[PDB]
Amino acid sequence: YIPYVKTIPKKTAIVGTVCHECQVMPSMNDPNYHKIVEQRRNIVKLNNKE
Amino acid sequence: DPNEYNEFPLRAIPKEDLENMRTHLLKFQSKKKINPVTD
Amino acid sequence: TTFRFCRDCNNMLYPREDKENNRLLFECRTCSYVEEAGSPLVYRHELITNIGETAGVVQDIGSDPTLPRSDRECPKCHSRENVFFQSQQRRKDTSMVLFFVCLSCSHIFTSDQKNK
Amino acid sequence: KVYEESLDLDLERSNRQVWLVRLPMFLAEKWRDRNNLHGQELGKIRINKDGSKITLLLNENDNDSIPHEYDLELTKKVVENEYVFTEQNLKKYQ
Ligand SMILES: [Zn+2]
Ligand SMILES: [Zn+2]
Repeated sequence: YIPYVKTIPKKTAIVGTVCHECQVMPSMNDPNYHKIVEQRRNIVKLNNKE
Repeated sequence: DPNEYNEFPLRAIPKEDLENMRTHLLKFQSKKKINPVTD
Repeated sequence: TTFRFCRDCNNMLYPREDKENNRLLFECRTCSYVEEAGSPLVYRHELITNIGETAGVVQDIGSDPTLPRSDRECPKCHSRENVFFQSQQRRKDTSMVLFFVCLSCSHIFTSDQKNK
Repeated sequence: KVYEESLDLDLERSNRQVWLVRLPMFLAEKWRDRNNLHGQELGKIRINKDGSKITLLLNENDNDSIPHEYDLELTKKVVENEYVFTEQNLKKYQ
């Protein structure tokens, strides 16, 4: 065996287990809809550099 | 809409306990089922 | 040929012979996991291969604007629309047989009259 | 003597269901900020009695700038080999 390994102890704990994986998507039938689309379209339109 | 569903409140965790504490995601890579509680 | 993979470590299972039963067993080289073989085939060399003739057919192949159209009748749904393309094998030893994909049932047939 | 706390992993909170949710840019930019998230109610989660459909309803605190209704698409109904673990420092004296 090896007499030294140089570990780094820490206080760790398991705080839950994943059971369902979800993907949030805004509903297309909301009055505020189509505002995010404009926001998303503005991402490419932006030109940060000068 | 008719009350044919179950809805529960969604609240944020207090930030007083989130300081000096980090929560990470653990992913076991294997084709079988791994359960540290029993296995 | 089918390459069975290990249950405990996912490594491939090579064939092994057990003289006690004179049967075919697939065993792992690292974790000592065994399984009874379902077929006696171990090697399949295909000098003249027909695989890949219709490779690339998808659920929306007809949406490709470059593929030519034809009026030949699909012999499974009695439809006249279809797209045809030559064999996808690029080795210069294959015939010019066509393969027609129907736009109504996604069925693949050939116009060959020699072997079909 | 170096550490006054047990170094063994704690399994007390292992039996706790957790949902892994991916959020859009606009929603994730306000929920992951440490200058917010004081424990207020950000909305409600509604589940149909028969299941197969999950939706999220936010409160009126968004300032009518983003949709108030979202559809939670279950990418994986059954998930395994996934866990959530935390870490923090240990007492150094005695
Ligand atoms: Zn193995
Ligand atoms: Zn057809």
